[PDB]
Amino acid sequence: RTIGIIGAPFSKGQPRGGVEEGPTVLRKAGLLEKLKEQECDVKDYGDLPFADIPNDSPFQIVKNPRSVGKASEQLAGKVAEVKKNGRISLVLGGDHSLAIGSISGHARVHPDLGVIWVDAHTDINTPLTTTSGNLHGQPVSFLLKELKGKIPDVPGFSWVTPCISAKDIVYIGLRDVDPGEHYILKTLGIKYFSMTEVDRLGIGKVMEETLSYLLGRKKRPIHLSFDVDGLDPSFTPATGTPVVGGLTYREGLYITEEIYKTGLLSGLDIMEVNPSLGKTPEEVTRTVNTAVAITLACFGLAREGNHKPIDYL
Amino acid sequence: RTIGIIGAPFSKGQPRGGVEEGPTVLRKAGLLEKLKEQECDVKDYGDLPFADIPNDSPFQIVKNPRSVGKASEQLAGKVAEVKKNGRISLVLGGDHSLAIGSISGHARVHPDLGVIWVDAHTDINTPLTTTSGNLHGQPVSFLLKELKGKIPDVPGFSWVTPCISAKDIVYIGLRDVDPGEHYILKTLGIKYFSMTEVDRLGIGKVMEETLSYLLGRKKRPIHLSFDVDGLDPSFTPATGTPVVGGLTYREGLYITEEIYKTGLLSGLDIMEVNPSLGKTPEEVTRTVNTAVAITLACFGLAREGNHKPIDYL
Amino acid sequence: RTIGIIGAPFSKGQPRGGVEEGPTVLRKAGLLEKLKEQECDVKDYGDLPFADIPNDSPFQIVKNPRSVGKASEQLAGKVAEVKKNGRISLVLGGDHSLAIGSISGHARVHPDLGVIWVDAHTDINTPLTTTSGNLHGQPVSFLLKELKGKIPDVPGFSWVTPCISAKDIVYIGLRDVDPGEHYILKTLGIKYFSMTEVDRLGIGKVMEETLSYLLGRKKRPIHLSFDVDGLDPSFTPATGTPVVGGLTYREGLYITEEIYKTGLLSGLDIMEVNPSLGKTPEEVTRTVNTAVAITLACFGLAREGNHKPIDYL
Ligand SMILES: [Mn+2]
Ligand SMILES: [Mn+2]
Ligand SMILES: [Mn+2]
Ligand SMILES: [Mn+2]
Ligand SMILES: [Mn+2]
Ligand SMILES: [Mn+2]
Repeated sequence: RTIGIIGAPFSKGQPRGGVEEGPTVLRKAGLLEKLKEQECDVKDYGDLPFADIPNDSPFQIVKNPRSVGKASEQLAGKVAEVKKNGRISLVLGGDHSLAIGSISGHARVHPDLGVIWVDAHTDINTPLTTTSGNLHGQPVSFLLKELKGKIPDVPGFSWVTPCISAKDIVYIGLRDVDPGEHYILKTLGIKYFSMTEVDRLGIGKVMEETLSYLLGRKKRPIHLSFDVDGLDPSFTPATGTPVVGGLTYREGLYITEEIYKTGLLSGLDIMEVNPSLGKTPEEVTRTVNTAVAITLACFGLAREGNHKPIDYL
Repeated sequence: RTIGIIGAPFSKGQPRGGVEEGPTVLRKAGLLEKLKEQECDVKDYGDLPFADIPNDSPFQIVKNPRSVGKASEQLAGKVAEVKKNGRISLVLGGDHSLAIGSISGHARVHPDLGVIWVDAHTDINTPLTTTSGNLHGQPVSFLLKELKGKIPDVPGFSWVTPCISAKDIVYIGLRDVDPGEHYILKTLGIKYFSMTEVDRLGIGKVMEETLSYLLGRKKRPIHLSFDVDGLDPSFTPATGTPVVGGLTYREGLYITEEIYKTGLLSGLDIMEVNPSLGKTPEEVTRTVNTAVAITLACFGLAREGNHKPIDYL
Repeated sequence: RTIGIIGAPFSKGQPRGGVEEGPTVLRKAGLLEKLKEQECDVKDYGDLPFADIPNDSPFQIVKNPRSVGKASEQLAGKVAEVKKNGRISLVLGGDHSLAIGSISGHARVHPDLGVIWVDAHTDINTPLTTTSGNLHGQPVSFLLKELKGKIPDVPGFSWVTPCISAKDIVYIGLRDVDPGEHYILKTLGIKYFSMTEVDRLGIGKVMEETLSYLLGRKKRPIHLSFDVDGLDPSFTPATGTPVVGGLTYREGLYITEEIYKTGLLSGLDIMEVNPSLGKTPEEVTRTVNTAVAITLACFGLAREGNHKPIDYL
């Protein structure tokens, strides 16, 4: 498992601004140093310098469309080059809008990618169904093919090309879904495991089916888009859209340890960590701490232990 | 799902007095407004004016027997009229003693009702087995038929008529059961899932069996008597008899979402919420918040999402 | 279930010193009084007077080897006499080093004993693999037979005789295992259920397999070595080596209730409770409280209730 770290300090996908410090604070926790403490080749591509777009009025309801649209365009080319250097792209960003650029760039080199989206939300609103206008809640809407012809021409997204069908993706962790989003869900037949299915089936079976549904037919590259608000806020409090009744720390770790085990992880997003939203210095370290553990799990660290191919006795 | 809200500000089923404010504080959280935000017809029958009975000395050990007995008599007729108006009675009360009046009134119109009792306690003490004398811990004892001839003549309960057998009921959440209560349990063969069975089987299977045991033979109206102390106190702290090792928020939501799905919910009690018992303004809002979510789940709100029968695209 | 309480106020198995107060503070919680409130014969053998060994320099990296070694030798003879008086030895100690003396003494009278080790760690480091030198993280290494000839001659342990194979033991709760320890695990084929297997299988199945793997062939005496850091620190915070992502309070209770039910419990250790490590008086009572509940579960207290062989009606 060879990683390719990409800093994406972007926040215009939503209101609150501290999420652009994510790349920074995660790096201080020692992520790159801990990844190396393992069995991976870590190559830091730094923090993408996101240019400022002054003139960016809302498109109807959409907010900062040219800023978000250009930030993904920028990140898409980055994830593409990294995948071209044969590396698991790691997008440490701000808000989830960037997911558009990640899934896009990742797919350019791997059209047969599968997407597991751990989130408390489906983030599948269209520019025409969103009531918030916040784009970090619409990324999935720009990526799905069935939804082609439903997504209007929004300034800053003409470079977009829906790279995934409604079947190449599974949601895990849902607990705050809008009416229109739920309609798309059922209507497009998108496979998902909300907190209800997790409660009923157990995180064990949940992951069995998820990986079975994406890798059943054949094996394919996998993209994990992890929104920290997927886990219960008692675990990741410093995030913009917390919702109670979330995935436990343990469950969070189980999902990724299982993903790692497929040996099919290709792309990973760790999003929505916003330090300035912590009510205490501890809630910050706690949110960051859990973000880093989730990541290490993605690249090898196992709870039962780890050991090199040598004789320890 | 058509509801019939009934305010039952009663506290004499136990010592602590703030539980009579339950109806009030739940209403401020916006319950009636949120129920309407859904797919239900909400008709508020207000807060039952519970008359004061000055002369009500204890019956041996039983405390405030004429006060509790009359409060249930009063509520029974209320739940009966509502069920007669074809509505799911919602009893927002104080202590669990009132359950006597709810199960009674509910049954008058539906003798074939099934009872699911989510509680950390069995509340099945008799006036002769209770060591506390608190009636909010004896309600089940007055309702069971097998226990006919075991329950002495207590002032204020001559109007009582045991409306349910030991089989028409299932306990979920048990973790603090008295010796005598456990004897009745095993002796009368009452079906239950304590925190041990929940741990072993999973809340998924637990609900599968519970609904299977009550609806196996045939379908019948269902009465959910929900004591908030059923959930772990980290979720509903403002309550009189907290016991650690309880049902999670998630599990609490799973139970009701499943109950709603039967389309057989007929009666619902949300009990033991006592604001004055919160050690902080937050523990109050947290207990109320969770009480309201539990209720909405009972009438439709699903974690995977909700949407009207229309085309959202 | 007849118990034999043994106080083991020892802390030299690790750095922090407040763990030797464990015996004391657990006794104040009323353990002996609560055990009696049940169906057991409680005989207190008091707090072993652990003699002070001034001259005890480290052995290479091993720390306080003669102090730890002599404390186990002392406790081994104690657990042996108690088992000889036909009683379930209860070792309320400090650090986990003492486990060496408990498993040893216990086995002297029962060579066919089975060991269930609830811990966040495997505590199977050798004096040659440990990087901390702390012996409370090496106890298992002195007890296993396969590891005979791998454990150097350490001052204070010449009295040791490996009493268990790699198969007579099951680990439950693992989440912080060293490289060398993981090598021994896989290499010696030790059966274990880390937090990953618990997440995947459920504590129900976990206990099914554990007891099945130790009692499959035939029934045998069982030794439960319970390290409080096995449970999530939100449950047992006052302990020296906390690790997040642990066993819940509920799971902690399920493990022991199931163990009790085998009727095969013979030896029990309740370790690593360190009051002085609590950041608040509440974290102390919370850690102690949970330690006592875990113990009562081991001797009978059930969450569904308990009752004598009499007619309560
Ligand atoms: Mn998101
Ligand atoms: Mn989210
Ligand atoms: Mn109750
Ligand atoms: Mn209760
Ligand atoms: Mn240990
Ligand atoms: Mn440990």
